Amino acid sequence: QVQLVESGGGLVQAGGSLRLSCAASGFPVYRNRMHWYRQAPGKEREWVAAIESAGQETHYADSVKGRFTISRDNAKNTVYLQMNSLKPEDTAVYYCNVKDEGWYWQTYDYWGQGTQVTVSA
Amino acid sequence: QVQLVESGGGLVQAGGSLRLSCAASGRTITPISTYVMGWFRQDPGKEREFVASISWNGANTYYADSVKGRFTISRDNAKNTVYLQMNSLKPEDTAVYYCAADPESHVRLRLGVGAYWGRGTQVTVSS
Amino acid sequence: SWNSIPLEISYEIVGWIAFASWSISFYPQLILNFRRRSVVGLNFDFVMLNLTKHSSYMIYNVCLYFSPVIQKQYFDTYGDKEMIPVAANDVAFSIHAVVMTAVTLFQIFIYERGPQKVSRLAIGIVVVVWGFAAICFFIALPTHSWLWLISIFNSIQVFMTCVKYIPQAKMNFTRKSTVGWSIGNILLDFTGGLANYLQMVIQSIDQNSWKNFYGNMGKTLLSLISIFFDILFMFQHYVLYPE
Repeated sequence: QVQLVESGGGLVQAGGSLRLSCAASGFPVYRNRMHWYRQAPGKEREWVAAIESAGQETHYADSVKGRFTISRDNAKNTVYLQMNSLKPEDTAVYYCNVKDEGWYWQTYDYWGQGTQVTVSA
Repeated sequence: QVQLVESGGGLVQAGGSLRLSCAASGRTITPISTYVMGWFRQDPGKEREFVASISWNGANTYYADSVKGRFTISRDNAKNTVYLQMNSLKPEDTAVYYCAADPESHVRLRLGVGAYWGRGTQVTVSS
Repeated sequence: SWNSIPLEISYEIVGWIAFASWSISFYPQLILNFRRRSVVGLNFDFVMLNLTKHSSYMIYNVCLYFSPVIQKQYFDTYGDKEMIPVAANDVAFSIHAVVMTAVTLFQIFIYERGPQKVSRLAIGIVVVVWGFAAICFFIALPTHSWLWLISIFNSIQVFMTCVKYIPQAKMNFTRKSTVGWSIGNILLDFTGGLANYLQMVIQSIDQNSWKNFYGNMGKTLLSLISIFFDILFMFQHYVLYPE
């Protein structure tokens, strides 16, 4: 059915930058509202960023507003998370996300395997 | 809101046939004829024991195990009156008989949780 | 007014069995928002339309159950020897549903984490609904036609039940799949719908009258719209879009 493949993450030193990617399969990225989420060890999943369905309108968590940026390459069917000014706080498995929003009754969340981003001071 | 007056009898003998009555009065949003009525006996010391009850349609009559197949209950939807025809009495039936009525619940009435109750009229069955 | 004790107890049993089935569904989503401290996946438009559906049904149930002035207008209307068609469990349901909808609405505000505001077109519907109900209030007021006003609230609750089901069934038809299906939540909604109808059927067969189905037309349609859509959802899940 629909598949999500994140890549781009790894070990980086405090203050650095990363360009996280997400390869969509089964759906067009320009048709759906794409999300990015992160999960630190033990702590619960945290929504990080979002890009509108048929436009360039974006939304970010206050923890990353100003440092992180979400964009999508239509000609590649991929969503990006350009994450600048990284801090050891930002260490987490980053998941790109898409959903089947559902009016009443439970919305279905689609996840990738995640990419570990580790930031060291 | 609703007054219940038991126009019953007094002293009868073991194996006798007595007959209690109960007029219902008062101004209410419900017709009083649709009001579910019944009887309860007190007895020196012991708490309010159920005796009988009649549905507003007068079809369903409930009787306690102790009186079942001895007492009969009848209604008069026009005079708003219940009747307890206590036939083939026993010395253990001697108690104050209270009239009871509930505007809505038959179950509440049956469980001694009725809204309205009468003065009570002593029935003495002597051996 | 209750003639048969077994029918009355089976009415009371089926009553709280309908209440539990529809009230417990509110908790899984409430708890999920709490654990997350976010409402990202939530349809905000639906939570604001369900508040109107719940408060309108709550207005009708609380007023008919507790007001003797309104009850006397019900007898003046459907008949003197008529049983009031509002139950303790309907009052409990409406209040519990209003409380739970207000809590999820509070969760949307305090937890935020829902950039997807959604809020539009559905806001106009709340304005139109509450506006039309305000006009209705001023019409009802000089004559104190609280039964006609309460009756409008129950009719707008009916419209609002259609608003709950229709967009979600429409989504499944265009989508050509049943996404978010849960045989469990559908069965709880189904039980509450059958039990809310079995309650009226018991009140109707105890008395020799069907006027309670006309007096509380809003509860009758609340059960039938729930049952129809559960059959339709089960129909498009197994025999239409299964895979």
